[PDB]
Amino acid sequence: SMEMDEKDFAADSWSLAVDSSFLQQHKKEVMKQQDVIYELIQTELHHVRTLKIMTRLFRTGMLEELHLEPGVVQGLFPCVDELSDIHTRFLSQLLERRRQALCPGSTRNFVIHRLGDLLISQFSGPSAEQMCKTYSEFCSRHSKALKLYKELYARDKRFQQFIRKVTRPAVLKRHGVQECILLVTQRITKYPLLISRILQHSHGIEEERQDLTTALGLVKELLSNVDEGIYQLEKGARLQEIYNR
Amino acid sequence: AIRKKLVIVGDGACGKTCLLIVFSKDQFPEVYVPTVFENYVADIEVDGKQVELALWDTAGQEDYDRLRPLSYPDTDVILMCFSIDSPDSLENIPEKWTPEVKHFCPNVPIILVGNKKDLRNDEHTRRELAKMKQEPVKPEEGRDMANRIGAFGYMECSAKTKDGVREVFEMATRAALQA
Repeated sequence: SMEMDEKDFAADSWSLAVDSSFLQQHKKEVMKQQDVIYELIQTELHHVRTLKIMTRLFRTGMLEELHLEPGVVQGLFPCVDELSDIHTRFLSQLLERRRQALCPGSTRNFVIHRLGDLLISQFSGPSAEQMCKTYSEFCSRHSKALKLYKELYARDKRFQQFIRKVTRPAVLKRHGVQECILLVTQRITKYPLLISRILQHSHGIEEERQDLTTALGLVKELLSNVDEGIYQLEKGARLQEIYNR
Repeated sequence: AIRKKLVIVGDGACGKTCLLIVFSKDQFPEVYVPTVFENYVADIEVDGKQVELALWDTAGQEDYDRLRPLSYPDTDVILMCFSIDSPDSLENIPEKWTPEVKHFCPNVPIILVGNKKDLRNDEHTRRELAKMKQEPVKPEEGRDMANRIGAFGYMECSAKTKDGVREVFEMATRAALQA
């Protein structure tokens, strides 16, 4: 993450991020809504950071430092550029909605009133089709990636040294290779939880309640489609084992 | 410090996410309780042994039978959770959660955890359950379920008060270390 955004989302809640004199101007129900929206954006920032660890620290480091066989790095990090593009774009839209909502003279005091429309856009049309295609592919390659990682770590000294080197810093404690893969697979199933709780605190404007209801249904449609489109790939699986599925 | 992996499973109502949050902060949040849990690596020393225990939630995956099993690879210990305020959450343990965990995590120890133990003697809880001809889960009902499902053990805790939470994770660490 970049420092501006890290600082903007350093606090444990929206109510602790904003100035206390600003907080005091709002009703409790608005504070509750804003706290959950803040969690959505904060966790999206962290998800994009997970993807940057995967692309920049691991994938690109392996290509630059190690002599792995063709196709190995793609097998460890399936679809990571596509995933980075999807979520970096989504993050950009969330952060621009925040920035537009800032009070003049402030870099921290805002209220987001119109999130539902942004979520409808993300989870419909071409962007939703791309999310579905990319997660169906990634999640079907998940087992294969973990098994390839374990094999290389156990057998290739320079690979082991590389991993131990770049994962030594304390700030990588939660973000080894396998941990990053599972964080990414689990991201998509976080969205209904977050959206439903935003919706619980968004009844004051009926247009907003309606838009978040529509968004929640689109997100669940995406997840159902991804779930039905997964079949785990296995290195060395024979045709007979597949057609006897 | 050796690395081990913990996964928590159970119904949405079981309080799994809250349990992970409270353990990882050593604190019930005073201002905002998070909706979601990403992951965490806890430094635990149990019986003189140092472990890095990676923590994972399955919240949000309960409806998605092909996504959810992606959480299970290389698990060292399972927390299988129900809420003491929800007999329904206990009834779902033996024939929904247990066969899935035994399939994807063979020979992995299971600790059955009764969450929300503070609500066993809560008057609101008792009134609400009585209307469905129910009452809070009794300790013997918890133990008997754990026995039946082949659990490593049975434990209770309260994320709200923090009572019992440390002990659950220390025991999970011990279970993960067993050969």
